[PDB]
Formats: sequence, C-alpha cells, structure tokens
Amino acid sequence: DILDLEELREYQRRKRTEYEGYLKRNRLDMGQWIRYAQFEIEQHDMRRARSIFERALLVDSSFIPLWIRYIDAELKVKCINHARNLMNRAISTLPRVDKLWYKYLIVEESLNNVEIVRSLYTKWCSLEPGVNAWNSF
Amino acid sequence: YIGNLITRQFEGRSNEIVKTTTKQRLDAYYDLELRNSVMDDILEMMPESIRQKKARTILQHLSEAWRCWKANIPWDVPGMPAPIKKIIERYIKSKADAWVSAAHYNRERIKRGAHVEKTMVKKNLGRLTRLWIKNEQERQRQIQK
Amino acid sequence: KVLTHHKRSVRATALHPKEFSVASACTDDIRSWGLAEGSLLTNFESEKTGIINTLSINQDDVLFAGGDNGVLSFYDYKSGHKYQSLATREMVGSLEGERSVLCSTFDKTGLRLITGEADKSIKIWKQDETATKESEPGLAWNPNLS
Amino acid sequence: SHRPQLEARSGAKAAAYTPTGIEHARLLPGHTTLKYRK
Amino acid sequence: QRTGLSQIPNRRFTLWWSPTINRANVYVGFLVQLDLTGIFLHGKIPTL
Amino acid sequence: LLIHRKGLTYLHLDYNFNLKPTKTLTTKERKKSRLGNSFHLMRELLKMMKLIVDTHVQFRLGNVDAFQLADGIHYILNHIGQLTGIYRYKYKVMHQ
Amino acid sequence: VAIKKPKKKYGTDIDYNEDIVYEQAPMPGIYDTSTEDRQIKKKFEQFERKVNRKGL
Amino acid sequence: LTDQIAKNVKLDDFIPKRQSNFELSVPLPTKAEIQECTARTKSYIQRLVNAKLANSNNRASSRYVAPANLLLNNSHHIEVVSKQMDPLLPRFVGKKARKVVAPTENDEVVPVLHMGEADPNEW
Amino acid sequence: DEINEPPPNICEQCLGDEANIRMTKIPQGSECKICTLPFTLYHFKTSKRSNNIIKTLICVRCATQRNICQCCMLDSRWHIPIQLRDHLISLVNEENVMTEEAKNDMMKRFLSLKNVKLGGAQITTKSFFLYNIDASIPEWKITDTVSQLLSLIVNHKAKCGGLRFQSSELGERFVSIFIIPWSSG
Amino acid sequence: DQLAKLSYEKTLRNLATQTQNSSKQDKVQKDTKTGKITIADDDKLVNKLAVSLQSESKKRYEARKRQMQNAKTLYGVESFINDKNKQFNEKLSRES
RNA sequence: UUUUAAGAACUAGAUACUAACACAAAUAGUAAAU
RNA sequence: ACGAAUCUCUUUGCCUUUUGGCUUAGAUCAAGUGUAGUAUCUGUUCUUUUCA
Ligand SMILES: [Mg+2]
Ligand SMILES: [Zn+2]
Ligand SMILES: [Zn+2]
Repeated sequence: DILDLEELREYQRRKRTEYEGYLKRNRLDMGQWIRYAQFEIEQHDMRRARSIFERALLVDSSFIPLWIRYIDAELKVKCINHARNLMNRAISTLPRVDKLWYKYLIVEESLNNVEIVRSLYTKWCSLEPGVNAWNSF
Repeated sequence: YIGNLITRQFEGRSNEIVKTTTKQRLDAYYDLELRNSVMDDILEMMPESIRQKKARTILQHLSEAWRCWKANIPWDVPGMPAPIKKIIERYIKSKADAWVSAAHYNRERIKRGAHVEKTMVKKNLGRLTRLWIKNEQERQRQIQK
Repeated sequence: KVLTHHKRSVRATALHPKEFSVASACTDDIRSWGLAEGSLLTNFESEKTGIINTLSINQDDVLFAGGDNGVLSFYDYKSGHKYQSLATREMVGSLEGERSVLCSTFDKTGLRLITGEADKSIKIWKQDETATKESEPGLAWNPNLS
Repeated sequence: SHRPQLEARSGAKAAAYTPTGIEHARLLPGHTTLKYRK
Repeated sequence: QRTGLSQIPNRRFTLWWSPTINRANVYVGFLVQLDLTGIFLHGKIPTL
Repeated sequence: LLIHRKGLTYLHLDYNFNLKPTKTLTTKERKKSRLGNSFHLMRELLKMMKLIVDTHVQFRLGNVDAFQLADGIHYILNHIGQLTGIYRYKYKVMHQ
Repeated sequence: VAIKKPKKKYGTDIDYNEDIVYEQAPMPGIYDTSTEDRQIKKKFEQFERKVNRKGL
Repeated sequence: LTDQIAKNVKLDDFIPKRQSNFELSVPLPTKAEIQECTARTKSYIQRLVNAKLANSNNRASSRYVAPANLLLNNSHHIEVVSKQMDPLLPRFVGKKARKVVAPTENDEVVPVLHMGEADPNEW
Repeated sequence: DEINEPPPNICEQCLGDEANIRMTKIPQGSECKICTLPFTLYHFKTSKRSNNIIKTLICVRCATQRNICQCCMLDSRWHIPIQLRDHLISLVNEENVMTEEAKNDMMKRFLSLKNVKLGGAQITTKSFFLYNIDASIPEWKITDTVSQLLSLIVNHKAKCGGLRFQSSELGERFVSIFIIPWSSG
Repeated sequence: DQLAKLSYEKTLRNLATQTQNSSKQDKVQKDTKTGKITIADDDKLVNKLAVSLQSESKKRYEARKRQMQNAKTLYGVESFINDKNKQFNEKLSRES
C-alpha cells in the first residue's frame, strides 16, 4: 500500500471525499460520523477529529454514545483536560443522564482526585436526583 | 420577460427555488406528508427513543397494510402492539376515503366528458373495478352470515 | 429563551386570554409557563392520558385538553386539579381508532365548546349549570409527587 | 436509489444564501389596499 | 421502435395531396423557401 | 452580443433578423440553443421595424415613388401575418 | 512527478485534504488544555516526519 | 469551585412557582407598553419592506413606499455621497446568486432538563 | 440594512492629510478579495487633485477579524502587515499565533462569518576574481559598496566573485573578504 | 439507567484491584490572569487509565468477533442468498 | 511460527446472451395495433 | 473457609453488514431466421515420496 507522504496524501483525500459525500446526503446516520471520526484518529491527526465530533454534536447532542466516544477519543490519546471541559459541557448539557455523571466520576477516581468527587457529588445531589445518586454517594 | 433573461445571464439562476404542488406532482406529495404524519404519532406511542429501524419498518407495515386494503386482504399482523395497529388502521381508513371519493368525483367528470385527461380515464376504471369487487365479496359474505 | 422541559414533541399550545402565560402541552404532561420571565409556573396533574392534541384556555380559567384515546380532560388552570373526564362516544359505524380529537376552541363567551373528531364530525359541548356543589364535585384534590 | 426521505429541508439552508433579483409575475402589485373593520 | 413503423404508411397521403395542403391562399404563415430548392412553404408542415 | 455571450457562435442573424444555424447541430447543442419566447418575440418585432424603415430607405434613394411608398407600407401592415411570424410567440396577436 | 488533483466539477468544488472542512473549535472551557497541544504537534510532526523516510 | 463546575443548571429552574401559592399574579401588560413595542416593531418592518421594494427592477414598485461618518473621531470630517449609476449597467455590480453555509456558533448551553422491564413486552 | 451599519474602517494616515474629503458610497460594490461576498464599496481620491483613487478591497467583517485598514491592509493600530505583526507577537511569547486561512472557496466564505477574530487581532573586462563570499550578502550590497567608495558577475554556488569594469582607470581607482587578482589576457 | 450504575460498580471494583494490586505487587490552582484553572497530575495513572480503556475496547471487540465466527457458522436451516439473508433471517428466528 | 493444487494431455459440439451486420427499402423511449 | 483478579466455555441481555417512497399489482409477457463473438456442460488415456 503506502510508500511516502504523497501516497498517504492521496489515500486520505480519497477517503475524505467519499465519506463526506455520504455525510453530505445523510446528516443523520450517526454511526457514519463515528466511523469517520475513528478513521480521522487512525491518521494521528486530532484537530480534525475534534471538529468532526463537534459537528457530529451540532447535529444531535442527545445521542450519548457519541459523547462517550468523543471522551474516550480524548483519553486514549492521553490528553485529559479536553476530556474534562468536555465533561462539564456534557453533564451541563444533560444532567438527567446518569451515565455522564458516573463516567466523569470514574475519570476522577482513576486519577484519585477527591476534592472533585466531593464537590462533584455535591452538585449531582443538589438537584435532588434520585435514589441511586445518594446511595452511590 | 427580458429583464429576467439578462439578470439570469449575470447573476445566475437561483439555487433554492421551491416549488409548488401542482396537478402532476400531487399524489407524491399527499403520500409524503401522510407518511410523515404517521411517524409523529407512532414515534410518540413508543416509550422513549428507539426510532430509526423501528420507524422505517413500521412504515413498511403501512404500505403493506394499504395494498392489502386494496386487494381486500383482511391483514392481521401476527403479534404487534394494539395501539400501533390502531394508528395504522386509522390512517389507512383516511387514505381510503380520499381514494374512493376521488373515484366518484372523476367518474362524474367523465360521464359529462368535460376535459378529463387521457390516463385519468384508464386509472379511474382501475379504481372502479376494485371498488366493484369489494362490493361483490361483501354482498356474498353477508349472504352467508 | 428556550423552555426545554417537555420530553418529546410539543404538540399544542394556547394563550391564557388574561393571565399572560401559555399552556404548553406535551405528550403526556401539560405544563404552563409564564411569559416575561419564561418561568415555570404550574404542572397539571395528568397521568399518561396522552397524546395531547390540543389545549384551550378560557375566560373563567377552565382548561380543556383533547386526547387521542378519545378522552376529554378538563382542568382548573390555577391548580393542576383535573376535574372531569369524558369518553367521547365515537360514532355510528366508525372504527375504535377513529375516536379522537383534532381541535378545540371556545366561543367568545367562554361557555361553549367546539371540537372536531377523526370520525368526520363536529361536537359542541355545553357547560352544565346545575353544579354548584350540590353533588357536583370532581376528583377531589390529592396533589401528588411529580 | 428510491428512498422514503427520513427528513425535510430546513428553510435555514436556504436562508443563508444571497438573493437573485428575478422578478415574478405573481408578485406584481395587486390589492395594494388594506381594509379595516369598524 | 414499433411506434415508428406506423408513420411510414401515413405520409404518402400528405404528399399525394400536396398541392392543396401546401397552397398560397393560406390565411397566415411565414413564408420560407426550402434550402437549395425553389419551393416555398407557407408555415410549418413537418411531414410534407 | 447576447447570443455570443451565451457561447452560441454557430447561430447567425442575417441582416433581416432571421436566425439560422450554420452547422448541423449536435443534439446537446440544440438543447443549449433553444431560445426563449422573449428573444424570439423581440427578434420578430425588430423585423417589422426593419421592414418598414427599409421601404422608406428605398424611396429616399429615389428608386420608388411616393405612391408606391404609401401602398408598400400599407401592404406591410396588412400582411404581417406572413412577412414575419410573430404569431408564433404571442399567439394573442392574432387579434390584430 | 506530482499526482493530479482530479479536476473540478462544480466551480466551487471542495478539495477536502487542503483545509479543515468546516472547522469547529471544540470549545473554550475552564481546565486550560494548552499544553497537551504541544505533545500533539510533537506527535503529528513526529508521525508524518517518520513516514517520509521509513515508508510505513 | 462548587459553582464553577456545574455552573449553569440550578435547581430553582425545575421548581414551579404556583405550587406554593395559587393566585400568584401575572399581569397582562398595560397600555402604553404595547403601544411602544408596537411602535418600534412597526417602524422596523417599514424599513425592511421599503428596502425590498426599492431593490428590484419594477422601476414602478418604488412608488409603493447623511454625513453619517464621524470616522476615527471624524478627524478629517467627511461627506458620504452616493454616485448616480449609469442606468443601463446592472445595478448591484456585485450581486449574484451563490450559496453559503454558515457556522451555527453559540457561546452558551441550554441545559435540557427533563424529569426497559414491562414495556418491551408491549412495544 | 446592517451592511452599511458597521461603517468603513480606515487608516488615518494613508487616508491622506487634507482638511476635507468626499467619498462615494456604492451599496453592493466589489466582493471581498477575501471572503468573496458583496459589501459597500467606498472610493475616494486622497487629495482633491490626485490622479489616483483609493478603493476599499474588503468587508468590514473580514477587516475586523484581522483588525486592519480596508485600504491599506495594514494593522489598524501599528501600520504593519499581518504576517509581520503576528510574527513579532509570535516571537515574544514563544511559538503560536499565525493565521491559517482559507483555501478552497466556500471554506473561506463560511469561515468569514464566525466571529472568533484571529491571532494577530486577538490582542490588538579586466577579470577580477574575488573570493571569501559570505552566504547572506547580495550583489546589490557589493556593487552598492563599490559605488559608495567611488560592472559585475558573481557566482554564489562557487562563492567566486567574477568581476569586470569599464576602464582600468577604475583599476587604479578601484584599488586606490577580498582576493585581489587583476586578471586579464 | 441501571446498566450504567452496574457498570459503574464493576469498574469501581476493578479500579480497586488496580490500586490495591499496586500496593500488593509493591491540588487545584487558579490563574488570576484568566479564569482558566490549572490542576497538577501524574503522567502515571493517566496511562493506566488509557491502557485500561484500550484493553476494554479490545476484549469487547474480540467477544463480538468470535461471536461473528460462531454465530455465522452454526445455524444452517433457512434459505440464504447472501450474508444478509442469514443475518436478517436469523432476526426473524429471534422473533418467535 | 504459516502452506497442499489430485497433476498432465486430447476432443466435440449442446443450451444460452448479444450485433443499427445480412431477407419497392424504408423505423426509434408523450401515445402504440383489427 | 470464603472474597477478589485473570483465561476459557455456556445462557440471558444488547442487536452488531439485520428489507428506505408514490401512481391503472405502474403497464406489458413471448412467433422468427444466417452468420459471428463470448460464457460453460461431457467423456477419454497416463500418473500419486526427494537432493546437488
Ligand atoms: Mg421515456
Ligand atoms: Zn469578506
Ligand atoms: Zn489605510
């Protein structure tokens, strides 16, 4: 397959033209947005990946799996702070979803950082959430 | 007339250009909005979110139900939530009366012979014969019961 | 301002003809909202009777809401208390699905109700004067945890 | 490639565009005049 | 293609009465000589 | 100018405002070259003016005579249903 | 000899490789990433700079 | 920081304000108010309409209807003088019909704040 | 309306020093040389009697994001090209700040709208063979120096200064990083 | 909901074995300049995090893949033109 | 650390698809016929 | 003893490449020949290990 810069180049251009055709006709079909982001990571170019996710949110934000994978896409490259700000935008966009709060917790427990998880459960309780929040706190 | 011709030679034609419903492209429209206006209701009887595949596939049930109604097939889907089935029956009754009603109106346009188009005739014979047979089988069944 | 609460499509609204606020239905839960601030104001006690096709407010603070299950549901406006329900006798030869309610409005006096129904007919509802308390009362006010 | 649509076109997509300036017929002035009720 | 066949029998006629069908007392028609001939036609009669 | 600016260079206006293709047309080049009821209507209209103004141009040259002038342009205004073909574009004009 | 970019179709046609398609700044936010970006750039220049020689 | 973290959402916006007291009062808004909002709107529309009429090409649709630069501090004064066209040439030399896509760009979020056992039988 | 409403953005230098000026207004003028969309174009001559007429080449949306005079296309505040000012500003700090702009067509058109500003803005013969030739020094500098104390062919590949002159009078006057030889046959 | 909880528990206990296993085998700063906040963290535990994620992706990916193998090899009843007949048709078997 | 194709030669036609190529000489994608 | 982690298998759950529109079922349904191009359907006979 690939030889040098120039071949890699053509191999990219072709893919991007193809996909974004297929996204051009379906704004929806989230899976497509995901896969295209995934390819974008495998090219070791993040900036584009960030965007591609963001666009994918501007279409639909209620679709959590995209939130999640746009987290893990930030973590698996071992860049955290992005995966924090993203979390503030996440739970703030959707407080009623547990999966976001729990995932942001685990992100702060595997980092051992407590001060957070204290103030964190302080919020996630302050909204009078439900039985499982208190129980887990 | 020319004023336009030359603003189009400079400024190019317009990109959006909506268009309008009209004589020819009518049914497609009527259909298209019908389908959409099922998909609201059936999207709101379902508990939460699950949509895309469930949706499309339910519409396929729509068409199938219609073209049953034509052929006079009684159409019972083996197992499927009652309310949904209610919705489909509701609409397909609605479309039904659109159809039969238009069949009368047009036939009584032809009998006068007042500017009915060509195919409109052939079609309307279709819609008739269908209706006539349904009357037939009805009349027999009640002759049993 | 956006008011995001409702859970799925928001299918109907109406304007209080006095109070300057707007009832917004939803599928199964019918809130009100204040203008100017875009407050919340109230939350009408409604189990899932929905799908709510329509709302109609009134001069006396009655509220109407039409179901597609074929049930008229009237409320007080101030409260949330639902003080009457009605199965709308569908029709002669109809199909049980064809009982539903596709619109509503109140005449300018506030005392007469007009609705259309998927069974090809209009019905007009009247406000029965006997009432008072005599044996009037409705469902009797046990506000619950929403 | 015959497919049931799943969508409709946002008017916004249009709204961003620059105009044209073609002149239709049905836009030519008619009934320039309102009427008020007592 | 079959539709095409029908026409061939048909034209003969419109030639066998050419000189009425094309004629110079015609009410309105824009006069054109044919290309390299000396015939004038009054208005378009495509078949002929 | 309008024509050559639509990149139709194989159509010719002669001096009498007939519009003729010079080169048997590839079908695409037909479709690209159908012209509007405008452009045609207007060409015809110019034709009429050219016709009249010509007859005068002649008489000034001294080649006719004032009676044959008057009769000429009479003949024109009556036989427009022939000399031009404007009735193809507005068919209404079949009142006049 | 450099490779062709396959022409254009509609005059505004996009060449996706050249520039970020429609560029969404992820956001601002509170946690000040800003340093992570240097490890990024270092890894991207690093990656591309590799492939030129070793050939993937 | 407790405020910094979840900053936007806050519980007072779930909580209905006529639960406490019925009779909480909401005034429909006066008179010499609606005759204001009516004013500033109506004017704004007349400016719109009068533009779009006086754009286009019915020379007779127009019948249906400043120094303005202090630049820098005005330093050099100025006058801003329209230049009469050549009425044959196109008006709006730059106008055209093109197509754009716009960034839908916003700063702020809109917390969407709402409230699989027996049901999958049904549905 | 609003097209007018962000007003011109203009240098107070290049604008020219007269007391009173008149400038035209043309509501749909050129498109930007940048975003490729229309706007209001403003002529004027600097001074009244001039032959040459300033025009304005860009939006006020586009000349804001980068913060520059629509005529000049220098910075507003510093009278300096973008690719300079944000380069200095790159240097102190250390590395950042350049403005990646817009190939394709509706990439740039699109990118015009969003309001983010941009890095720069963010803040604001006798053959004479003479050798030893320095890498960075031009010919203009060489014969510059010669005419400055009182005609050439250099090869910078081989760092060999080839040289010729009009009259050997300039031989004496020449002589009366330099390898001398007075070389001719 | 409940699933998200359960998963939270599972990775709790797993995290516990990470920390403890690391015992067995053996602040917050603000900028008055800008409202950006700055936390200080080990390059450790970020790598354990990322690696853990990667390995999860792996093992799940592989469960699904082996499931491809097994599932597509086994059932041989219904007619199949192609792969998707086998797929979909096994959905119709899932029905009843 | 991967890996086994039964190997080679001979032979005929039979069902198909097709081709603005060939039986006073000519037909095409709005319409077709006792 | 029990608890936990890891590998492997089974079952449930999740559905993983898991039917995308409308009109008179949208309409019609076999009448050839010569040569030529390509597709591919049978049989016959001999023979089953390795290194420089
Ligand atoms: Mg066709
Ligand atoms: Zn611009
Ligand atoms: Zn300037």
